[PDB]
Amino acid sequence: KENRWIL
Amino acid sequence: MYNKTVSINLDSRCNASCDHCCFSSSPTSTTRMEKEYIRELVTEFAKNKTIQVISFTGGEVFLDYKFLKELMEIIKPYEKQITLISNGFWGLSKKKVQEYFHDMNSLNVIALTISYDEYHAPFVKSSSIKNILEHSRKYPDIDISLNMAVTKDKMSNHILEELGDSILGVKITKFPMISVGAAKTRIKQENIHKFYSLEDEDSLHCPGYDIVYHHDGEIYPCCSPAIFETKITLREEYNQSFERTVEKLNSNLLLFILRKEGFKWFLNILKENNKIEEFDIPYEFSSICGVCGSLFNSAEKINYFYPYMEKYYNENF
Ligand SMILES: Nc1ncnc2c1ncn2[C@@H]1O[C@H](CSCC[C@H](N)C(=O)O)[C@@H](O)[C@H]1O
Ligand code: SF4
Ligand code: SF4
Repeated sequence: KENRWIL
Repeated sequence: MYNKTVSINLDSRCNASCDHCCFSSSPTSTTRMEKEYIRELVTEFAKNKTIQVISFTGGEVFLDYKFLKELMEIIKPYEKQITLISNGFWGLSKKKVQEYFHDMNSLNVIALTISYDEYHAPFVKSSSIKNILEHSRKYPDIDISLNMAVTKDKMSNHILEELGDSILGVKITKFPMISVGAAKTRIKQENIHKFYSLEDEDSLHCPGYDIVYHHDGEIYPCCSPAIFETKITLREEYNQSFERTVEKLNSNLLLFILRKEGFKWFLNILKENNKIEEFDIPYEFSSICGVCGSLFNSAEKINYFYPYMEKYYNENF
């Protein structure tokens, strides 16, 4: 989810 | 808890200058941690017994490939898994694509995410993206994904069509914008999708924590574009160990209350005290992170919750 957006 | 993965944002410098960029990355971006400091961080993360995955982000991590391969080679003896995210500018040459995939396969890179959409299109040709996506077929152990950032006026409908059959078998996810960085000023807010509102609080929950050592020298509890404009930081000193970062994440009162009570705990305090307009909290949002960003993007905002969090601690523990 959004917690790993930029990865 | 939250100690099996870690991310490092290598630099804010990028070959592209996307109009939505949460970091406002560009070829002239100067915000970054020193190379020697990053080497020490990577060495510690590789020697750490609990970390399994180390992720690299930017900025554009393939811009200084020599440094990226050097960091991946520090990790190599320790056998940790690596993830990479890129704009795929290097895909222009099939020979470079061959070289990088061979390196990634031998350096335990388990996932590669390529970002391509109408915001990235002025800086990277479609053919570069196609080259990377086609060659990935030869490396089934590397998880390949295509991330497309869209707005109502720039839905990337023609971009997928022009990628042709290169996208066959690739996981594609189109996602809305977080109104942060260049998206705040270069995109009309009416073009950002609104999926959530202050009313449907029942679905307002943080997806989870993922530690990132960011290019501004700070440490963040997640990798969402929204967190980088908040004052929620896990760093207390220049030389801080991963054990201390994890202990700080696990003892942070605001993050504990956020995880356990959801955004409604903070939103109800502001509604009850008539501070929704004073804090400029938006009515609608593209994502749950948009609420997070606006609740905690200033020291005044965070400090406002302190007496309430203090009361919560006394009452519950
Ligand atoms: N304001 C924003 N809202 C949502 N996604 C954003 C954003 N700013 C950047 N992103 C997305 O976050 C991801 C990581 S940005 C840094 C990694 C790399 N240069 C890249 O482009 O992949 C990209 O997929 C990018 O489109
Ligand atoms: S979204 Fe990625 S490619 Fe675009 S400017 Fe930001 S860091 Fe660079
Ligand atoms: S809700 Fe906040 S803490 Fe959770 S992932 Fe989104 S930005 Fe990060």
